[PDB]
Amino acid sequence: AELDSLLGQEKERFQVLPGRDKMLYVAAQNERDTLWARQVLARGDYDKNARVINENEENKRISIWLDTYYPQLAYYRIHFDEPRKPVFWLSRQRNTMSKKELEVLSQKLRALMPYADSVNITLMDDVTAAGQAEAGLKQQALPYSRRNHKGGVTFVIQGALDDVEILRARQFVDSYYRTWGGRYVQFAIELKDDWLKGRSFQYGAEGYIKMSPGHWYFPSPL
Amino acid sequence: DKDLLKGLDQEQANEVIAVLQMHNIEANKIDSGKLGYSITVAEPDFTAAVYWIKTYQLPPRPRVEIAQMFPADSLVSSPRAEKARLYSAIEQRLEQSLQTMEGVLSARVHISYDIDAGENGRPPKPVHLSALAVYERGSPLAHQISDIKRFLKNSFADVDYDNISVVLSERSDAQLQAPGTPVK
Amino acid sequence: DKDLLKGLDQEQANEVIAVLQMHNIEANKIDSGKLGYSITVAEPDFTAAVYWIKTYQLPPRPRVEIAQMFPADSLVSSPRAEKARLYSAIEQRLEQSLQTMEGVLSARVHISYDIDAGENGRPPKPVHLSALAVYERGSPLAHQISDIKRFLKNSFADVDYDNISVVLSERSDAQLQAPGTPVK
Amino acid sequence: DKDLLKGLDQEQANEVIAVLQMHNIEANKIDSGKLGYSITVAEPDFTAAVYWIKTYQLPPRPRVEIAQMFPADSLVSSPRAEKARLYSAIEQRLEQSLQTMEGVLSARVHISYDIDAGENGRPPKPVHLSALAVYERGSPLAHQISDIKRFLKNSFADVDYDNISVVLSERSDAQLQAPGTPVK
Amino acid sequence: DKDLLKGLDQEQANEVIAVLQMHNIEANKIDSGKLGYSITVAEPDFTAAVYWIKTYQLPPRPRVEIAQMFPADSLVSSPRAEKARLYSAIEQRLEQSLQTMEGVLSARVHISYDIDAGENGRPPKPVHLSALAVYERGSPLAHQISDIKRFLKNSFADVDYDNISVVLSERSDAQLQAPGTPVK
Amino acid sequence: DKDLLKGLDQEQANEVIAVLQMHNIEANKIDSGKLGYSITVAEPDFTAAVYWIKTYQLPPRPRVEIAQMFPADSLVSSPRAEKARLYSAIEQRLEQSLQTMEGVLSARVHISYDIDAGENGRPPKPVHLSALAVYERGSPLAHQISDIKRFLKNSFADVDYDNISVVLSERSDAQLQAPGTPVK
Amino acid sequence: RVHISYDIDAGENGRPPKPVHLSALAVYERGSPLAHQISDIKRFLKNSFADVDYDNISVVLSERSDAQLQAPGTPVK
Amino acid sequence: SWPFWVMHALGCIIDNQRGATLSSSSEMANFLNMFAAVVYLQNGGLVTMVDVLNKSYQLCDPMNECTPSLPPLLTFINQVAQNALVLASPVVLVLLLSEVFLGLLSRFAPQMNAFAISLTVKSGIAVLIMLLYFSPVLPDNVLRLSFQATGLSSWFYERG
Amino acid sequence: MDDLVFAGNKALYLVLILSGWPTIVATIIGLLVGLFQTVTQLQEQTLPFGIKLLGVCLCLFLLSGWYGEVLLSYGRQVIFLALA
Repeated sequence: AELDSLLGQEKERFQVLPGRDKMLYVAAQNERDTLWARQVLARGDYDKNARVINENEENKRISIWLDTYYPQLAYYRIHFDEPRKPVFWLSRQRNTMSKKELEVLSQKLRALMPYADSVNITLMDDVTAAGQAEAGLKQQALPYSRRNHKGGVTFVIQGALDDVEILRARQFVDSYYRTWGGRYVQFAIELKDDWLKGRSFQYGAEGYIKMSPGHWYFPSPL
Repeated sequence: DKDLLKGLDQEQANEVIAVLQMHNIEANKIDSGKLGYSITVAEPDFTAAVYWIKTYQLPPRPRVEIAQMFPADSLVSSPRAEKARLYSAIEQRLEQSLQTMEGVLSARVHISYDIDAGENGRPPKPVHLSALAVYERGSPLAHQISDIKRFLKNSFADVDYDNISVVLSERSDAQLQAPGTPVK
Repeated sequence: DKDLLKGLDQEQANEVIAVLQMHNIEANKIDSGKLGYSITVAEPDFTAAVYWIKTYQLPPRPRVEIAQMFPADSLVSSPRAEKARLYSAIEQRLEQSLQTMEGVLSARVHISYDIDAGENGRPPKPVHLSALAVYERGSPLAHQISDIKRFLKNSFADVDYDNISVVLSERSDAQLQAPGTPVK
Repeated sequence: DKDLLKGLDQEQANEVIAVLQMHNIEANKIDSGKLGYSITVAEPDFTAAVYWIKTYQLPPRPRVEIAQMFPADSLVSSPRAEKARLYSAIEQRLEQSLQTMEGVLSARVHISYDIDAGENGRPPKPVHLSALAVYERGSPLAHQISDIKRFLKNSFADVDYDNISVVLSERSDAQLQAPGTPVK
Repeated sequence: DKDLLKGLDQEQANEVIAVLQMHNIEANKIDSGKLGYSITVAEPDFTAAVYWIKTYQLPPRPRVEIAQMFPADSLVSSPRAEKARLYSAIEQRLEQSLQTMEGVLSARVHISYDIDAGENGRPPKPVHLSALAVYERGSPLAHQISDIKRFLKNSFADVDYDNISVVLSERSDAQLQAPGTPVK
Repeated sequence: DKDLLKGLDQEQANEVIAVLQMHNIEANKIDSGKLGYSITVAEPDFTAAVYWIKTYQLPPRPRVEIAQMFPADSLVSSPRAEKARLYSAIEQRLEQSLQTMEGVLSARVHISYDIDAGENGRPPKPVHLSALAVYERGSPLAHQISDIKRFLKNSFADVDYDNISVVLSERSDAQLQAPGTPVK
Repeated sequence: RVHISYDIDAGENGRPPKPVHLSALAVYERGSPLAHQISDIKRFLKNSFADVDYDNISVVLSERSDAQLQAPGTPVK
Repeated sequence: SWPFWVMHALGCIIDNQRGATLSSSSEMANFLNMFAAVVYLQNGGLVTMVDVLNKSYQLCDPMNECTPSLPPLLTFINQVAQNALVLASPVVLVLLLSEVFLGLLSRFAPQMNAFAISLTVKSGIAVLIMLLYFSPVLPDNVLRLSFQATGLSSWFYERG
Repeated sequence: MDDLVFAGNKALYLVLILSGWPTIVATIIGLLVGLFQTVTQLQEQTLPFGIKLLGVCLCLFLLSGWYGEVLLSYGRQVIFLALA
């Protein structure tokens, strides 16, 4: 029979895309439905060729190709909300590619995904990728520390956090990583024991001075 | 056709069926009288079925309580053997009391055990608690971390709000459709 | 009629049927005399019913009291094993006197127990209480805390209102219609 | 008629019928000899009656008194095990003596137990009380809180007028009409 | 004629009939031979009779006395178990003596019990009394409270007029007419 | 049709089959009833199967707990044999409570045992814990290490955040296809 | 394989007990970077006891041998 | 001196059941008292003794009329006897079963002189049975019955 | 502490094992004399002392020098644990 009837009862969680190299791609959406469709194709109740693709792992598959044939590229994430026209979020303030050079990358990324028709490459700003991460980290009222350097930012959350400030931080990091991805900005949540959650001062002769962020921390008696 | 587990219990059989049906293989539970249940699968599903038995460590062991290792049939009873049986019934009654809240499906509570502080002249230490919970989805599970903290606070002698640590999550996606028969 | 569970008793079977009928599947309570009860569902309902058994941890365990760990049939009873049997009968009587208020359907009460005071000459600490409740819906459940904290306050030696915590909630929506047989 | 419960005694079956008749479903009380009673409801009234069994936690448990944990037939009786029976017989006698007032249908009294203040050299603590009551409707239930306090004040050694808390309420609406069979 | 109760007592059935005949429903004191008494009501009066059984908590428990759990059959008896048996016979003889006054239908007397003063280093406290009474109507029952406090004052060692609280009330309306059979 | 292992049981044979199926060689599980299971492979697969038995050291030994070396059925029990039986039951209960988190398939906890400090005047030392875990793939397993240290911290008396060490890893790639029969 | 130092006679006298030493061996699957996987066994073994140091633990590990898959072969006379 | 009177009374019942004391109607109880005076003296001991004596002046300083608080003094005789009896409970019951079984041996043949036959063996069973619980049980109860400074208010009050 | 436990376990062991041979050589000759009195009826209760004196005084005769080298071997060890 056909492939879209050998799957489950509802034909709403999967999607069967025709390939250009005479294959049949099945577009799942998570890991639990990936093993649901791979069990069907593994036990072999389908007489033709088929593959099960996914948004999380075919975004990791064509990042191995990319750092071999196009190194020192500044990019964020590939979005598969419409799996016949994916969106390639490229960085604007860190690339030197011209108009003729972007079309070769648009064709050589089309050749890796035979189900796709055309890859739409768009350019995002590098300062609105860290502004949304800082405004979201400040809306939850979380103690943090920003470390700007060239080619990426980093946010560090230390301290003896309580049980609410771990759940509000972990619910925000996993919702920011789905949009942007961890190529530019990276969060560093870690638990140690000091009631000064991240900050540290030294005291002499005029008041208090805010020390530089360093790796050594004073252990807290309290 | 081929068996993979046999001689299981009642609650051990429904866990193996509920694990294998999530991963698109259909199994069958057969009763054998006094020899327990038995679970069989088909021909192409056997290779995947041994892999999920090995990964998920099925069949499940019976759950352990601390009062099982201090039985009441002994005519001697040390004070280390009476407080451990007193603590092990409080951390089961608090667990059964957390399941009657609004939207809680399961819960698990732990208490810090102190047995050797009263025998010498040392004062008793403070008592710590910890809890897990699985909530029905659609719940704002960031505001329910303070009702379990309020309920667990003054159910003991003197705790602080730092010593109670509750970490909870929402339940997984529901499995409702049938697996499907392996055709050849 | 695929069998889910067999050998259940009377009070365990009515909770399984009260849980399964909430999710559009029906069951059959078949008596077997000395071998308890048995519960069967249909074939399209079997995959969902084995999912809600694992999720809701059915069948329910019998509820635990602290007076079961220290039986009254012992030869000699320590002072640690006498105040645990006294306080376990007080917290069972206080939740039976809470179901006789207006609006209340269920309640659970916990008391803080003394352990080191049984063997030492140290003075005891203050006693802490905690309560849960389920109220019939449409009731002003905000003003019902001031009655339970007042009733629970001077039923002991000396407590204060910062040591009593009441967490109560309204009941779920009513299930009054039949599930429906699986047609194919 | 599918059966809900069986093996219940006399006092339990008249509570299950009195709960189901409040919610417009019928019930039959079938005798079985030495095997107790049974209760059967109709098939459209089966899904509702299982839900109200689960909600009201029926069948009821026997009411617990503190004198049942310390039986009189023991060979040795502690001083701790004799004040508990003495307090748990005054606690029942003031409860049977509150029903003889004008308007009271039900009542419940709670005495504050102290057992650890006896063996020491510390002075005994003050004694606290707590009472509940249910009045017939049509009564000014704000003025009758002062004579229950006047009756309870000097039934003990030394209480104050602010160590007693009386929480009382009026009875529910009368259920006088028949439920009615379902017409099909 | 559906049955309501069985296995009762001669005095337990005369209270059930006296409660049901107040609310315009009839009953039948059917003898069961060696089993006891049984009350059967009519079929239209079954819903009301079940509701008034649940409300008035019928059948009545046997009335408790304090000298029932300190029996005089044991070979040894504490002074705690001899003062509670002396005071429990004084509070019954004073109740038998209060009913022979002019106008009293029933009465109930409570005495403050003494426990800790036998062994603690404190002298025993003063004695507190409490009395209830039901008077025949037509009585000026504001003047009767000075004849009960005067009689109860010097029946003990030294009580004051502040330590005696008398709460009395006139009896209810008379029930003389028949209920009436349902017209079917 | 050459056997390599016989006299096994149910949990050991499913580990030998799951090991051999990963490396592209088939296996047949033959039951013998009372004498246990047996495992045979083909003749071209025998030289590779003996090598993977020697490498993985199959059949697996049963897992050892500390409470097996100090059984409760002995006539006397030292305090060292009571604290080792207490800690070896908390060590299994925290292991079964980590498998109910969101994504953890298996876990293993270790607690620091103390013997020398409990007998002399030297104070007891700090407590150290160490855990391992196996996570479902696709998880960002650098942020999952803080919920485990928050859960594991205050389930004990006095530990710090640097005396706990968590080591966790994602599961291997799934094996779902059949090995294949050796044609010759 | 894991060895512990057996010091059990420290409670006989009035002297404080010694530290505890551990030593582990391991056999890894071929193809793994076995130089970076020596700080995980040292981190896992560090706080399973009272107080050890990071130079009281010794991890000696090694990759596995080459696989033997072909048949040996029948002799002729 | 509360925990040493229990060990001495333990030794007088162990020595009484085996014989060796009916010449008045000891040598064994002086060994259990000397053993408990060392196993108490090693871990703590004089620290908790002078801690009790130093906390005694924090509640019953002189010229304030302290007094030994009579109503708990009356159960002091009972407590030591109860502790000794429970502690010695194995050896008495085993020597009682050795007397029922040797009394049953004389009903089959009364010409045995079974009074003096039991007198040779009860002093070896009262050593063999106490060898099985001398080490794990007995040094715990001396540290369990030791009186500490936290219970001085329940035994001493002031008149002033 | 562990030597105080060992020295107390060995003092009771040496009492048990040095009073072993004279209390089992005075038991067989307490039982076989009465088993001879079960065959031939004798009602002399003071009879087996005549064999019990020769049994104990001959058991203490052959093992006289042996007890001195168990008491000296244990007594020299306990003082070395005391002083050193």
